[PDB]
Amino acid sequence: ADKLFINALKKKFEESPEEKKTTFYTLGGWKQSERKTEFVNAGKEVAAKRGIPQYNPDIGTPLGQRVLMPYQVSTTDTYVEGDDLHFVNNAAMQQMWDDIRRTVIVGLNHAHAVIEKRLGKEVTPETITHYLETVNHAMPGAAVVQEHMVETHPALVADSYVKVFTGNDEIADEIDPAFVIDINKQFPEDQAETLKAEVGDGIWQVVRIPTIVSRTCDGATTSRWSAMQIGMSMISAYKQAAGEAATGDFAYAAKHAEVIHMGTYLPVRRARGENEPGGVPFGYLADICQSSRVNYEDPVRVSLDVVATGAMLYDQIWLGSYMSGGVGFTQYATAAYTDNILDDFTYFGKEYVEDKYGLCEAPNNMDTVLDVATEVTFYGLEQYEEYPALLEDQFGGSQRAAVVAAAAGCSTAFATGNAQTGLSGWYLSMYLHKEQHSRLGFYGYDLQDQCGASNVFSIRGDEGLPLELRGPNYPNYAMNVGHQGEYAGISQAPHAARGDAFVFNPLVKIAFADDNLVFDFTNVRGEFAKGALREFEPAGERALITPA
Amino acid sequence: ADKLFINALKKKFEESPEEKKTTFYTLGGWKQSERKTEFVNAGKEVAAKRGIPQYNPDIGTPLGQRVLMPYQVSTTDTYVEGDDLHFVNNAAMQQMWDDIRRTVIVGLNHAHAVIEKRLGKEVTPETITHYLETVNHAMPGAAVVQEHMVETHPALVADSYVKVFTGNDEIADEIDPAFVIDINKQFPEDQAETLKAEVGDGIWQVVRIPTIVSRTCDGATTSRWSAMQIGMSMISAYKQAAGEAATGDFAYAAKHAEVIHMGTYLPVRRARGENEPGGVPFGYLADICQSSRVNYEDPVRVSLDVVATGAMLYDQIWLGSYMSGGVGFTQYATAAYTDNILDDFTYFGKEYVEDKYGLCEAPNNMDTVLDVATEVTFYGLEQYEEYPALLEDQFGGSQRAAVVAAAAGCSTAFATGNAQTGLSGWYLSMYLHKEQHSRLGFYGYDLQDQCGASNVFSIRGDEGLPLELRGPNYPNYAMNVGHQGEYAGISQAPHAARGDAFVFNPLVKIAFADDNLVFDFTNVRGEFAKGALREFEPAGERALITPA
Amino acid sequence: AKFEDKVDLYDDRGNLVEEQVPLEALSPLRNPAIKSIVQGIKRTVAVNLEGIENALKTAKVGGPACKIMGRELDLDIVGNAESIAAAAKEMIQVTEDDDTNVELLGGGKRALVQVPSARFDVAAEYSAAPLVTATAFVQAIINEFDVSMYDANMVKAAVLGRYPQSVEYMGANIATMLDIPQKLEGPGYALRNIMVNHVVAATLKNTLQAAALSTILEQTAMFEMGDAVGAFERMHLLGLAYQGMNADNLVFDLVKANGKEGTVGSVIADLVERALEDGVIKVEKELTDYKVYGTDDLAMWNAYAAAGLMAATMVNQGAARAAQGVSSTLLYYNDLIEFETGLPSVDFGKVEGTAVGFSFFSHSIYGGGGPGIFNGNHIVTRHSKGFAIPCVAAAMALDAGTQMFSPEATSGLIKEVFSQVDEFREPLKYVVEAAAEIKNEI
Amino acid sequence: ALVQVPSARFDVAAEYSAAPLVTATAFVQAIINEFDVSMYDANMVKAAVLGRYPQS
Amino acid sequence: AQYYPGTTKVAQNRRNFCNPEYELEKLREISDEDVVKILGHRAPGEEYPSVHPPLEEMDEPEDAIREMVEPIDGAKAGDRVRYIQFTDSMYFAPAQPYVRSRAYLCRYRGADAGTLSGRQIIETRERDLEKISKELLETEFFDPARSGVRGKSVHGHSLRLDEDGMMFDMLRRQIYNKDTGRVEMVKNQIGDELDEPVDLGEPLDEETLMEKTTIYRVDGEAYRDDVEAVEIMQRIHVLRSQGGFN
Ligand code: F43
Ligand code: F43
Ligand SMILES: C[C@@H](OP(=O)(O)O)[C@H](NC(=O)CCCCCCS)C(=O)O
Ligand SMILES: O=S(=O)(O)CCS
Ligand SMILES: O=S(=O)(O)CCS
Ligand SMILES: [K+]
Ligand SMILES: [Mg+2]
Ligand SMILES: [Mg+2]
Ligand SMILES: [Mg+2]
Ligand SMILES: [Mg+2]
Ligand SMILES: [Mg+2]
Ligand SMILES: [Mg+2]
Ligand SMILES: [Mg+2]
Ligand SMILES: [Mg+2]
Repeated sequence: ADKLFINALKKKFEESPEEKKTTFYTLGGWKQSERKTEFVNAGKEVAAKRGIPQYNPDIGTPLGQRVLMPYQVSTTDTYVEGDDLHFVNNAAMQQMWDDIRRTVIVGLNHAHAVIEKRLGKEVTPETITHYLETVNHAMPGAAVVQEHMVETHPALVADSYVKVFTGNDEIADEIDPAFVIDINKQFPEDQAETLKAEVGDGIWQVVRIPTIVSRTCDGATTSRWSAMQIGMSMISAYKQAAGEAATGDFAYAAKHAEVIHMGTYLPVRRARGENEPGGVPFGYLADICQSSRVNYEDPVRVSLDVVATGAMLYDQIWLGSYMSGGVGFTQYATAAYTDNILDDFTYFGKEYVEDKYGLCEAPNNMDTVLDVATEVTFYGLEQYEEYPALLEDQFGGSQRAAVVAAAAGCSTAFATGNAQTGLSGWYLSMYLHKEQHSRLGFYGYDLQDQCGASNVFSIRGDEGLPLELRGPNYPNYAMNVGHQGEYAGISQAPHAARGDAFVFNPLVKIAFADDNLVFDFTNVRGEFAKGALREFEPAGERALITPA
Repeated sequence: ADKLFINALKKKFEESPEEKKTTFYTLGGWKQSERKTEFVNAGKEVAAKRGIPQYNPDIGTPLGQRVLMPYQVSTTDTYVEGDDLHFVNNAAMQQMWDDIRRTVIVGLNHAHAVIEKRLGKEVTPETITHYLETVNHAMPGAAVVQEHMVETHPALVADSYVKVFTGNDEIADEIDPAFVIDINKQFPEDQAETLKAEVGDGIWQVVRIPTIVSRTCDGATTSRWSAMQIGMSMISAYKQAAGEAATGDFAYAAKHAEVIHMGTYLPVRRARGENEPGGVPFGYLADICQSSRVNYEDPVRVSLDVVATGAMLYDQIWLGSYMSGGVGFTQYATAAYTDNILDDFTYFGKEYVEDKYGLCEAPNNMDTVLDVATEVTFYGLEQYEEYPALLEDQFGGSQRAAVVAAAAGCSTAFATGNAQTGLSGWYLSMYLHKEQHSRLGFYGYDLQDQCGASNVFSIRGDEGLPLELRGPNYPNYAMNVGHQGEYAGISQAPHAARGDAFVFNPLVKIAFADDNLVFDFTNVRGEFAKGALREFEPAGERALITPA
Repeated sequence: AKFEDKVDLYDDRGNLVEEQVPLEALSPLRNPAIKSIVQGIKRTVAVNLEGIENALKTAKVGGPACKIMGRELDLDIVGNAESIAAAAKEMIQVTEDDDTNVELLGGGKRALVQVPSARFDVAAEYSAAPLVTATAFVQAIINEFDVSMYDANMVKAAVLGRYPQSVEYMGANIATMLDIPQKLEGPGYALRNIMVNHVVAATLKNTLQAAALSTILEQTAMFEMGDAVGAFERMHLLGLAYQGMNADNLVFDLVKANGKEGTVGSVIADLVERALEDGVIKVEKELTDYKVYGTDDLAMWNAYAAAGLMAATMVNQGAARAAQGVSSTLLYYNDLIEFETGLPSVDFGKVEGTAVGFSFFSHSIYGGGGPGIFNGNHIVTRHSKGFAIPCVAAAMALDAGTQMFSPEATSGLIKEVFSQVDEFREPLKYVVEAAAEIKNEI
Repeated sequence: ALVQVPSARFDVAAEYSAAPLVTATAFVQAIINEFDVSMYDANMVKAAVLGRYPQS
Repeated sequence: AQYYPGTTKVAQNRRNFCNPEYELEKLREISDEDVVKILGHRAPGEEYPSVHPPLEEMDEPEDAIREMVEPIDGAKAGDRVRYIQFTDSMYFAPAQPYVRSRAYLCRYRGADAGTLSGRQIIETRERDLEKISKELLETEFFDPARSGVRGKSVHGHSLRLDEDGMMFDMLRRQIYNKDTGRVEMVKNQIGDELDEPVDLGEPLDEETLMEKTTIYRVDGEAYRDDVEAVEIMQRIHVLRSQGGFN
């Protein structure tokens, strides 16, 4: 009955959500906040211990002349100060990125062809199982051939392993199930059938290297580390000479011919290797998120779990640290996963579409874009106008622009079943919002926004691309907060409405359907809340090798 | 006197080091080793916990048919199994890299000029001190201007700060010494005079971003994070509009026009941004190591502390993980920093040169190369022939090639005062060694070796460069273990013999003269030993924000 | 022939040069002066002999603050410049009477080098210019002074810097208007990675010539990128003609009419009136006291609007004599004109979007800098397909001294050498002349 | 199809990427024009020809 | 010029702010000295600092464009470029962020205008900025309760009003005096205390705010009911979309 953000607004402020007036300047600044108080005390201790001043609440301007708000993590009952959602302060957020960065998908199809056609040896489920036992010893950093090798401590690298999957049920069932991602167990029936049809008789590894290594090094380490230990394990398990000409075919296959990186490398101004956030296309991010296989009866929930995944990764870690840093961009992102606000607006749009068209029944054209995106934009903006507490909550125009346009673009794609018209609706939302309030976002917010309408349906070299293939390196998108995670949600929206098992890469979808990951990709917002509460247990720590 | 490696050989084996025969196969394989036993036990616990087999001593071949040796960290009396020198298992090694990766040097010279010209405002030691209070609050991730900012937890980011240095004693002496790297205090008088003359009236920031951020992100984050918080602190401390046209000059200066990265970005095949190991030139690595300002009466100690720094970073973390992974390359590197072996050979060469020519007094020519590098190569190789325990210790040809040639190249540079003839002596050592023993290193060891002589003195586009400017991205050097850290040592050698305060960049030398670093760059080998013993305390851990 | 359009061409004083020139006579694909400019920019290098000499004498090689104590070499390079340059030329040329040029400037402190065009005809790209020039001068210096095998690597480092350890020629004492191929944001972008300040320096701050050079480079890149192939070709050619070539004296006349007292808004009003007078737009619909305009020729509307955009920059930043507001002009000219007319702005919103980001990235902490450090390859300013950066060049030409990162700060070596070249300095003149010459071959 | 892009395009180009870029867009446009592919669908033609560029 | 479509009071007010022939209503008198104090760039009696020498002292070559474009007075002198920045409440302030930038580039010469949600800025040569700023401060561009002059710490455009009807200001630069019912500026725009406060007059009453505002809201005039203004925005979207394709 009540709008979904009402409970959160009543938690934040003494006044009712509709009340236009308040009183400021009475809360003692930072002293109102448990968290700021913890920080003041911690800064005193840090500075005293190290002999260099550090956090000081009297430098610059005095925070907390207004209420420093708690935020409800959407879909949860957890309320936290926003500092607990900063990626630096949230081990779940850090582990979510580590789990992506340290994963690669590596075929065994060329490799098995090299074994059969070149070594002249048979491959069967039994030989695959022996290989998998071998590579699960080797992958975390342990030896299989040479004498006098020194190895990683198994407990520091407990999170590293290799699993496989295949669309052939009878082959899957013959490999030892300790190593298999079971598509039939993880996915509902129709999605499982779709995914198994995509994979067919292909056999793919999901390799996760150690978090401690990924943190020491970078994302471009992942496919190399994977290949080295695949290589050693092919030597040991199939009885090669330990370094013969055929050894190089396994190297080329695992490093290049049948590897799938999570992210592609970046150009020099933003130089980075593979498996960094900017190289992860929006359709892969939607596929990494596992909401699709557990919340499939609710396409809004699926889509907004993807928005949460992407707003955090792309705005907080990527744009707010890799591409900038400092205090960063916590609340640019939290606006899309807190207080059930985006949820309220997107359920409105979903229901509007159900009533007028039926999901995926609207014509895939500009008429539908104009209808849906305009209606949903106006609903969202009316909520800020009706509820002064809501407007004071999402106080930055960029935050409001992203939230309103995400609901409009997801709703448009719920109607058409096509992400490209969803994207057109996102841009129309921005144009209407700008004219309604005579403001939009920060100084640079609508660079992509004003290029946006013309580039949705362009076909030119560096302009034309289906939304699912776009990502943080699409030129117009390469700089700015409040867009990338929302685009991942729009990419997910029509596929969730259609009941599709994946958005852009079925191997990526399957590769994260795995409870051996450290972060639980089925419930991204629940994990963010667990990390905010300091209740998440990450991998990669050095406690075992440092003083007690 | 005993050769310097005799104590270590006596610790490793029951036989005296000269004895030619032993007995094998009696030690119980892995069961001889405390460390391997720890690993076997951990592997069983890991596999049970997660439901996937992991470390298992019965996979592949049975380690420990010979003695699994302890290693003496050279210059210490610490003896450890080699697994305690693997970077994954050694928090000192990880922190050494984090401390480099998370550092950038950023001028204040353009910034102070923007203030005086575009803004028309004064800069004085007092405005600088206020700016430094401000930036030391902001840099770790805390706010100075906006309301309702959410911040990093000061205790998570206690390792991040900003200092300054300048050749102008008047300003250096007047700033709170909390913020100053004091050249007069950190360097002996002659070195201090050289360094101050290089810097002149320039003022430079040394910015260290948080280890937790560097681990979550990458090296290319560092200069961005630095610039954001310098930018905010310039706005707050000098009363700009918070975002006017002049703000952009501060950004361009801090990001591009007056920044010194530790490493430059890499070509696509090995795509990486700035502040990754492959981008760090050999002369910078020598300058990062701080042995030069403490051990200057002993050029061998300075040169071999640089070799230790580089062998670990370049072979273990860079080539052994970023560029490969797995078990990796611990002992390719430990050969250059254990058992006092390189030290024995290099002290022999230094004595040879000091007696025959006097340090830095030999002609800088091929005659000196032929004399010195030949004599030192034959000394090193003779030791392996006279001490069977030494040969069984440095069992891989690559290890021996690197160690003998490092001694020969450093000694040649001690004679000529010029790194380029040092490098020619390195390659000559390899050619002589190959002929003497009818072997050199691993299958690919001497790619650079065989190109080597011809490219030492080339002037062509991608061939010609003084050694100090070379690094891991010099084409011939881009792939292979057992060279890069040794080349950093050769780059250091003539400057250490000459008494020069730095090898290639004085700003980099000064920037690591700072006891507020987590790792102690004055005593790299001592630090590696402390990490091996599990006694080093790294930054960056998440314990404060995770459960008990 | 493919297009029926004709344009009248003028000089930089607003005088008619040639009437009724076919549009394709200005195409990069047809106009021989644009070909000569582009091949000239590929092949030309500035060599700083004084800088090489000083780097050697101090051993300050390999990038900012770098120095190798003990490696100093004191060579009388500038005093022997004539000999060194002649010896370099003999290695650089292909044959003795080809188009290789090696010319000393500044009493031998600098050299202009133009590597023969024939090396490029058998090259994939343009890096032969710096690489052939660099090695020829390294070898000529070594040979002039009989520099030993032991020392010659310092000469190499003084000339070309830390390459190949660095990907760029880090610390080099040679310069080009182009930058290395690895720095392209996309394939086809090389003529876009030319700093605005370098264009302004080469054209000696003449506003119309700076805008012309920038437009020629930008729109030529649009051909190399494929953007000006097929459906879009006429749009790009008309942009080149009207925004960068002052076709029909439209830019000039708008500035004349608005220069004394005008604003961005007054220029918009005049451009809309002119488009109406010329039949480019017409009233489609009447709302309540508001005329909705339409066009049957979107490429032509775009071109008129682009000429107005350039004029608005010249009026707004010319009145301030301060370039920073170009980002604001680029934004609000386009935002205002859409609400004035009901027609799309220049480049169908892509100028306005480029301007939003460019404004942010020239007034914030996050990146960018002053207008002169941008270019068509910069991530902030790549998005419009040629219609934004020429205005930035016009604005920087009009800046009277408000920038720290001015062309005097960033582009002095380039200015000394590249402004010597007549077709780089005064391209509008040469391109108009070539168009008039080939007018009957189209 | 064998395609050889005219040499004159290269004489006024910095490098060689005009070959794939001019070819790709000519074939994208020719396919769209052959079948009257709609504005809503034409981006898939582009993807089929040139792939994930410019995200990759 | 027609400036903006629509049939609401909002739309007419947007057109009036852009139209340089519309006489902005003057609501309050402020002295020259007080404009200078509020700007905070120079002290009373301080000569204009310069960033470069006067144009006349320069040896500029012939340039037809330069010759045709008259420099503003501060450009002739070599004045620094300085700024004034305003925050407008979403509770019916008269001016709003895009309204300002659009209007400034219609009305003023040599102007660098920037729009953001919480702040809007103009940068120009200092002496010219002082003349423009007087008009921005004295006229219906400004209300002293629902608008604020703020060079930093701008938060408040989207906040609830206080009990006096004043917008939030973290730095409390503008203080409502119950005894006069007038607002005083007690700090300059960057937040430094003024020697003596500047009278900014009375806040506009609710009726007058509604007559003068340029924001559309459900509790004022809703944008969705200004169907002609929505039609033009939709038209723009569609024409840009089609144009980018073919
Ligand atoms: C399979 C290869 C071919 C290849 O591509 N890499 C190998 C194996 C690889 C694996 C071995 C781990 C394991 O046992 O599972 C690792 C550790 C790299 C990784 N994947 O983590 C490695 N070599 Ni190898 N590799 C080494 C070496 C060597 C020496 C060993 C000679 C001897 O007499 O023992 C020889 C080359 C040579 O003859 O010069 C060698 C060969 C080989 N090297 C032969 C296997 C030799 C054998 O069958 O025993 N390495 C060394 O010479 C010392 C350093 C040592 C590395 C580990 C460390 O640095 O601690 C290891 C470095
Ligand atoms: C100095 C700038 C200019 C610049 O380049 N970045 C700033 C400041 C920067 C700093 C502020 C930290 C601090 O206070 O020390 C950080 C956190 C980036 C960093 N260096 O870590 C940031 N902005 Ni800003 N920035 C934000 C925002 C905004 C909104 C705030 C409007 C309001 O009414 O409060 C406006 C732009 C707009 O008007 O639309 C804004 C401006 C500005 N942004 C103005 C300062 C405004 C002021 O004087 O108060 N940001 C937002 O709209 C919300 C998210 C928020 C970011 C922090 C987070 O995401 O948690 C922060 C993101
Ligand atoms: C523009 C560019 O900066 P430069 O102009 O190259 O310094 C780029 N930064 C950014 O895009 C900043 C993005 C994150 C901060 C702003 C988010 S709205 C980068 O560092 O490569
Ligand atoms: O004020 S800005 O738009 O430049 C930065 C917002 S975080
Ligand atoms: O055997 S190889 O030389 O190929 C690898 C040595 S680690
Ligand atoms: K990392
Ligand atoms: Mg103090
Ligand atoms: Mg679980
Ligand atoms: Mg003191
Ligand atoms: Mg210490
Ligand atoms: Mg210590
Ligand atoms: Mg000679
Ligand atoms: Mg009428
Ligand atoms: Mg008066």
